[PDB]
Amino acid sequence: TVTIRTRKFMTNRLLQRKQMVIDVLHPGKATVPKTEIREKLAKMYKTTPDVIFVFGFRTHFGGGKTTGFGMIYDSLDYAKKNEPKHRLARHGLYEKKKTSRKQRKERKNRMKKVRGTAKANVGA
Amino acid sequence: ARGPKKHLKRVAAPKHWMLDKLTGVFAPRPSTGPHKLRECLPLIIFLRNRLKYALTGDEVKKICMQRFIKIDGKVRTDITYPAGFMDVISIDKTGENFRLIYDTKGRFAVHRITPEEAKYKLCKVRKIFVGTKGIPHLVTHDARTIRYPDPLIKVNDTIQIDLETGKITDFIKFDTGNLCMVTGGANLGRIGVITNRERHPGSFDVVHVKDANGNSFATRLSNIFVIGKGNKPWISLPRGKGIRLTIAEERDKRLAAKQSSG
Amino acid sequence: PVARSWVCRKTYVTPRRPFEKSRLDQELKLIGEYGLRNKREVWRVKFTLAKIRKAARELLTLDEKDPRRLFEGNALLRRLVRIGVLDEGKMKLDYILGLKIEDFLERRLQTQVFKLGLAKSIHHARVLIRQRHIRVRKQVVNIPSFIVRLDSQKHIDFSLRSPYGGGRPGRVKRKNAKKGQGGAG
Amino acid sequence: KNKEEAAEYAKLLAKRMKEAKEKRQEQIAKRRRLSSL
RNA sequence: UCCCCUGCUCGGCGCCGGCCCGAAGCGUUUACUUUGAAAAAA
RNA sequence: UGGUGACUCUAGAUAACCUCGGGCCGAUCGCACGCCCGGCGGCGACGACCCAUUCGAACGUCUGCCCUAUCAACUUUCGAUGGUAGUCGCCGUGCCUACCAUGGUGACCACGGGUGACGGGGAAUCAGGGUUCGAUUCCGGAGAGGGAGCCUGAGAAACGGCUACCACAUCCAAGGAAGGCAGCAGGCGCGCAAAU
RNA sequence: AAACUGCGAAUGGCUCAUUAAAUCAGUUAUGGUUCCUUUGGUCGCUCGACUUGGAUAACUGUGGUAAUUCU
Repeated sequence: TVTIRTRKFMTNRLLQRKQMVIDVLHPGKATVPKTEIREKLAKMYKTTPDVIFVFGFRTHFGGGKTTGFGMIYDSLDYAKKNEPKHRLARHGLYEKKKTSRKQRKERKNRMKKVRGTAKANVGA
Repeated sequence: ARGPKKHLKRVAAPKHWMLDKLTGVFAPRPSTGPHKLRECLPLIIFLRNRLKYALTGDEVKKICMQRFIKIDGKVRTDITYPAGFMDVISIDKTGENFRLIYDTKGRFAVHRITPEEAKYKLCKVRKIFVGTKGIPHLVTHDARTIRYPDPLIKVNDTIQIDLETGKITDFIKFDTGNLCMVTGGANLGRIGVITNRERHPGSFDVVHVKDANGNSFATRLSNIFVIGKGNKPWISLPRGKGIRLTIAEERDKRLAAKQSSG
Repeated sequence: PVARSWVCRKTYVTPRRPFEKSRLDQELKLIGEYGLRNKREVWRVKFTLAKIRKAARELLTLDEKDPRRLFEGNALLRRLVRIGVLDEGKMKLDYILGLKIEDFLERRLQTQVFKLGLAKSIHHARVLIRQRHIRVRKQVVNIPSFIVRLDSQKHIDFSLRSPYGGGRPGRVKRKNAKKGQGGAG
Repeated sequence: KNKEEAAEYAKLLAKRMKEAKEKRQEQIAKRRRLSSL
């Protein structure tokens, strides 16, 4: 079976989340996927698993020790407020515009070459 | 250079900021403030390292401008504000207050304090200033100008001010036998009693301060701050009581703690 | 202005005499007896012993009742008796100069796995270490140059995933059993 | 605020000047006493 | 190992104008020697 | 009045000045709403003459650098040394003008020349003493082909700002126009020598 | 969106050509000067309209040069 243990647990009233360090013990099996830690923390702290953010899981040498972090929020919109965008992209909550940097820089320069209202139609 | 600097490297930072090398290239350069660039502590480095309330440089920015940090009773929005010496950092959300006091070594440490002690602040005057119509003035070490002070305030003595009213409550005269605490140099944070002071004209007047365990040390006059009248301090001193214990007995204390803890 | 380290040091040293018969004979005797691989490992053992001896000589140069000498000597002596090269009886600063190469090479992991009583030969012990079998205090160690301490001496055992200590069978056993089941069924 | 702070400083300066005057008076009396004795 | 073989004007461990102590003021100059401060990090 | 080791310090008083290329003394903005018989109000943003404070910058004091004598005297009414009075400069000062006196440095190595010389923290070798390197991630200085001049701005003699010269060089319907990778990639040459 | 206004472009990055008491290093002084911004003070301290004036943007429209972040 797979069990986890918390470490360095603390609460943050001024940022509306809780920090912890997760020590995953999986002898024999491989590293468990992050949805397992999310649902285990959901049924451990009696919380809906939509506010469980875990990352930074590195497997130790020896086959069975895994150290990672975990954020336990108290709300979904509060988790939407103070969070980097890539974690919300990982949970399928946020989407990014798919434009490379070279096109944006060239479009900025082409808009810089012309004045007036024509900046709207020089860069599509 | 053709103008003022705006960047700061990680290895050019002071040791009491007390960072690492593999994390980044640049250090948080503090904005201009009441205290100088060297013996100040930015709010970002305090909230990110000493309290671990944030992981990156953006979460601490969100904390700083969500109006939850009270510096000297006032809210500060700047992330690189220099939080200087005897500055009261208060958070009204978690209900914990802090005061920045040097420990036995040369660093700042967290010091959780009672809220009612946060109502007053100690500061040391730098010079005596007469105003444009004979108004006496005080310039403290944190550049807090005070109009119409007591006439017995000297040039190198400390005063006790209130955070709300802003006026002076009481003062301590710089005299032999008062409790002292150094604020710079090799001796840093040591709690001592003033015993001797020799004067050198046109130079720096070195004073002699005696530690509470009989030890003796001497520093310059500019690195001298008075905290109490006699031997009883006016503020709550941190752990170790500014004793500056040497290597052998702290090794003994560490091995005793390791034996008892296991 | 990048964020790197650029800190490194050589751990061995090359001798002044490239061809000396007695030196080569002694080095090859050490390699054969203690199960080494080449001359660089015995040279690095000689180098760290030379650093320890030089530090002990520089400490013994100064007079007594010195806090720096007392602190550094006590720290060095406590580290050496923690490693397992000395004992509590010879707890002196001037007894450091009587230490030799085989006192350091006795504390190697390969020799301790060989002489603890779970390997046939020292080369078999090194092969068994290098293939992830021997663990110390629930930690799989796959390197022979692991200087064990005195408090971690009685915790040398096969790993839980190794067939020697109780675990799943290896690749040859499973393939041979599959061949036997295929031939007999 | 300017008016009340100036009045408070005037009161404090009057008290300090009275204390300095009586200190100088008793020092003059001590000087006369040591001159006589 | 322990203390001793540079002078006079303001004033405090004290006793009843008399005694010890402190001190605003200065003492033939150099090197050498020992202590103390301050002397950025890596 | 107050302070320094020390003022021609700060403050006080008297008599005036107070630049039209003009010192200040608010004709600015948001949210929440209002009490007392139209007046009277809390919390912020921006701007502001001056004085401290913070990041500085600038000119100064003492001491410390490689080789060379086939360099033994150097500088001076074209300021070299000092005095005085001024112009300019943000300030002291031959920084520069006007008048004076002949001063100033040198075997304890000035002056002249060379360097395959940016200085320092440092690096290699290393018993003890030394020798060689440091263009190179941190500090300071200098430049953006090389000289010269300048606008704006608190802060530049700035070059991913401007104006002319010389050398090289792009488009040109030949009248004209636009430039400076010792920034990141890349190319040529130079080479024993260095990546998307 | 655009444009007027304010702020920043003087920071960062690259190189070692010039430079041999020059640069730089330690110690000192500005009582011989300036200082954007932040912080604190001053901002009814002067004895004599319940909100003034016309210009330019952006925009609309008319063009020239073969050409420019041109007008």
